[PDB]
Amino acid sequence: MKLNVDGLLVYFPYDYIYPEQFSYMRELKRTLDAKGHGVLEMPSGTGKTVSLLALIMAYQRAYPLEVTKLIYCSRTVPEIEKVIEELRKLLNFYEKQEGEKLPFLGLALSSRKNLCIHPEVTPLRFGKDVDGKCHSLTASYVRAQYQHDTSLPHCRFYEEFDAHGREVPLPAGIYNLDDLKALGRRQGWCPYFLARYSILHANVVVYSYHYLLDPKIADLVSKELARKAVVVFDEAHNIDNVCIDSMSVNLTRRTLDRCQGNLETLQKTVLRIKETDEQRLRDEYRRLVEGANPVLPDEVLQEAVPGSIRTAEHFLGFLRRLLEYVKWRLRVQHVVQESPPAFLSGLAQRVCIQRKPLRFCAERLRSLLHTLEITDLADFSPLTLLANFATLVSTYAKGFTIIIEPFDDRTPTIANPILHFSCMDASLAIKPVFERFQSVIITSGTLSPLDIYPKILDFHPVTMATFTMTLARVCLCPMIIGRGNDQVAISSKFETREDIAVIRNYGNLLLEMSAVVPDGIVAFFTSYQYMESTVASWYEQGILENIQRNKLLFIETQDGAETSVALEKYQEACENGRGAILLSVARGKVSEGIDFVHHYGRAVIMFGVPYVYTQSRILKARLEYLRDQFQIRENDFLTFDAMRHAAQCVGRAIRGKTDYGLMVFADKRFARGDKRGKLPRWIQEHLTDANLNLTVDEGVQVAKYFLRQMAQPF
Amino acid sequence: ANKELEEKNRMLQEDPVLFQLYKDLVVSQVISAEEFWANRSDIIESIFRTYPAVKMKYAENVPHNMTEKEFWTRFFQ
Amino acid sequence: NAAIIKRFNHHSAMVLAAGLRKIALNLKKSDRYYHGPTPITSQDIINSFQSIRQEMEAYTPKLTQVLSSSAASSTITALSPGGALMQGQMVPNDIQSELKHLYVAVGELLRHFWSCFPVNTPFLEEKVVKMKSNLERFQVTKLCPFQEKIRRQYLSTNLVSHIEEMLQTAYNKLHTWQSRRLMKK
Amino acid sequence: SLIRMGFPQHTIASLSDQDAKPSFSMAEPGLTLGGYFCPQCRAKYCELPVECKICGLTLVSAPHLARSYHHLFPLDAFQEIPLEEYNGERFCY
Ligand code: SF4
Ligand SMILES: [Zn+2]
Repeated sequence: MKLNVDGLLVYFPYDYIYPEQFSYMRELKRTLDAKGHGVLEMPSGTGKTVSLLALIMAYQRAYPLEVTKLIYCSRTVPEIEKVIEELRKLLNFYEKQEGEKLPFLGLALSSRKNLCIHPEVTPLRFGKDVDGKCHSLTASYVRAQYQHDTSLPHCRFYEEFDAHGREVPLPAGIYNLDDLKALGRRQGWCPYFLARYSILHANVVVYSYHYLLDPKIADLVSKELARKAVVVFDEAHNIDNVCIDSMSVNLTRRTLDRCQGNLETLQKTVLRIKETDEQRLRDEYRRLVEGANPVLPDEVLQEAVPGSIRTAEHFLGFLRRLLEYVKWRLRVQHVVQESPPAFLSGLAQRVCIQRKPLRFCAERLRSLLHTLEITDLADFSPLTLLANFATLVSTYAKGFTIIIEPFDDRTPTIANPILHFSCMDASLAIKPVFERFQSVIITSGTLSPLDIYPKILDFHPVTMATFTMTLARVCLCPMIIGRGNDQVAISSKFETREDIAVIRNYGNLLLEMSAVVPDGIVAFFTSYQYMESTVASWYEQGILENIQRNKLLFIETQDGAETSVALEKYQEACENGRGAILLSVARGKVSEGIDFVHHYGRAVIMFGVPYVYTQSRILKARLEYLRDQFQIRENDFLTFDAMRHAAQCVGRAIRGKTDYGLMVFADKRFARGDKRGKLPRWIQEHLTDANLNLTVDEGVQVAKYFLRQMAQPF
Repeated sequence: ANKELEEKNRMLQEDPVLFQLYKDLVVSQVISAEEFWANRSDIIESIFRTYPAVKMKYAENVPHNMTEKEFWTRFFQ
Repeated sequence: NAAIIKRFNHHSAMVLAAGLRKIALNLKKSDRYYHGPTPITSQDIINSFQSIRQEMEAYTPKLTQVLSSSAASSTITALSPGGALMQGQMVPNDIQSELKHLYVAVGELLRHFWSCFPVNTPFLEEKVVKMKSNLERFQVTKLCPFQEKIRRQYLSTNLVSHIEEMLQTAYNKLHTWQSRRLMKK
Repeated sequence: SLIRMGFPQHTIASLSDQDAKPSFSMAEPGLTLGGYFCPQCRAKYCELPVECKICGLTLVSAPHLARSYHHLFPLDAFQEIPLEEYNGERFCY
């Protein structure tokens, strides 16, 4: 299927594709043509993916001198695994269309937790454990011990890869993580290191956003060689929050206690070294005096001489001084305060620790830790985090704040004080991506208005287009319920949120909807407290019994294992005749991780506008900074994030394969003129006055009709 | 249970001519008849059948000198 | 409070765990379908065609020349109950219940006797049910004439031999099958 | 697969309860003046087609089979001519 795209005729595998795909491709092409970044939105995942790959591949085949490589990033590995299979399918078509093989290579990267084959780490399942052992297995001392040929458990796959795998680069093809592991097993080469090396001889690379946002991993993959390469985000609607979160760090009482235990372990190691030999380790002292990896970005990090910290004793003393000050500053009993400059100024005043040596805390730590021949970093991790935090806060804080909380999060009060170095802007943190790469494309679904993004992120969008699904039938049906059958407003106002009538209206609505919606249905709540309160209220009433009697019900919690089992049971219940109902919190990890498909979340219910507790210090610092620095109003951004998060959790009902789904919003707020404008265009245009202010009964009636209309073939 | 025997009582009231022949075939000895057979509350019970704890608890703590509604109360209280 | 959610989800989990136990149309000779069971001078056609054309010279004749009371009465009398064209009992009552008793008995007995009678089945257990069925046929043949004698002596009129014919025919099938089996053996 | 099938003939009393054969129907069964039989069951039946209550063989009349032959002789669709197409036959045939 040759597509008459604006720039060139593009070969495509499927004989038929929808009109919006042509627009999306020819629109995205503008970013290539204009040699600049842009933003756009498209509901379908697979369609926009395959069309993106086709467009960029054809463009790359047409202009290989202009674009050397394509960098694609997506939400998670399970999605990446499907995308890379779609690329293979596209390449298989292209090879069949061309009739011959071409020098093209594409691969997906992943952490050593998944992308590993060594027998000793294979029984390990925690990422830090696998990484710590892998690092130890690949460590220079283990390599040296291996070169000594003494009895040693070593990574034969690494030695054979360094010897042979490095000597011969893989010629061409597409290698999925499972296929890359099998390849590594067959070749006897480390899949992770082989993939990392293959980046040097590959045209397409796939990894998640944190492989691009965290500078340690991102720098190794975003080298200057990619000075004229294109990077594309496919579902980074929360790129700001992920970026800020990747920059933010949390310190706690137990963290400091672990750091102290680690510090005592370092001291014991220094003693063991001093009693054995320190002169050999002083070989590092020369390069240090001459002048895991730090999270500091390319332009922020420098190989400057570490300063007064010139010995292990100095570093350990300097670390002791800081740890004591941090513990002291953390254990202080007072209201939550923000000291962005004052913490550093306080550190200089209270313990006379200057930012200059402190800037090299992580640099010296890794150097010292390496020379110390430590077993593994897994246990030292809290101390490394403290050292990373220390260098980070001492280097720059323009886009950060220090928050001190007498108690742990998620709890009203606990005798475990915590400190946060909360980040507040994505622009400066993501700046290297836009500065180095020639084009950046922000693609996503459930994407709230685009013009807010150029404010939160520093970019000059070449494209500003919002696409809507084009089909012979309205496969998606958004609807907003604003009134309960009890002739009462169903709005989730903060004071009205706890109203028994609204709670009852949601229960009656869910009872009826769960009875009429086939297979799997899902409902999102604002928070566990309201959810439990709501469930408890429904349990005191007959509502919860009638619901469970009509269909099985499952509820999500903070526990990943319990929610995973419950979700698997929910899905298995949907496979069988029993069917199931899934209740979850919109902000819950399950909502950002789960993908909804036909009969698996066929209908998604949103109870109220998802507004986070506005008294939370994190929100306060973030929101005031956006107003002070980026000039965005408090209610503007707070509503934008609520609209975005609602659409994100609710819009996931449509993912691909042209399967129908229902999206009901139980709040008249969504029907307001501003909220409607903040709603994504595809939802906004399918939404209409007939379904904009439906009564609970009207919602059930329109849903039942829509289900009847969707059951027949196209 | 003596279902083999009970089936006679079950069919004694379900169909009289069927049972009358079953008897006359033996009373008048028309054929060897033993060959015949070779050819031819919900609250507690639903909970007991559904939950392992009640399943085991009811087996050991089966109602004796008490009212079943008391056992129901002991569960939901 | 969380126990309610935990219990409700345990319940749904236990309910689920309890619900998990450990060719185009083808033809070669279609004309034969047109007939079904239906089974199977040239000048006379021309003569009949010409003669009928001259017979069609007279039309719309007089009803009183077309028909007559003699012809009409002959038809009505023929259609009368005593005529050539007009073609035109629960006397015993206690026998009614006896017949039902016998019909139910014979019906029950014959289902078993025929259960494996028409199939050849040259196997030990399948052949033994044949023999066991025949022995049972020899057993019913003892008691059935005794009931017949009662009917015959009590009625001595309006005999009911139909019931007996099912038995006699089963014996004809018995002797034919037995002789055929011995012949095939 | 092929199937063994029985094609009995309905039989009646000769004339107004004369040379009759008193019997009840196999389907409180009433007396049968006339009815079908089975070569093996020799039991009289009032309604056909039916499976043998004894032999387990289907008894049926020949027209019942022909009632299905339209499935074997699917009718060819007639070509549409919605316009008059100068067809001189004003009357539908
Ligand atoms: S060197 Fe390769 S095989 Fe060995 S632990 Fe690391 S990733 Fe796994
Ligand atoms: Zn028969």
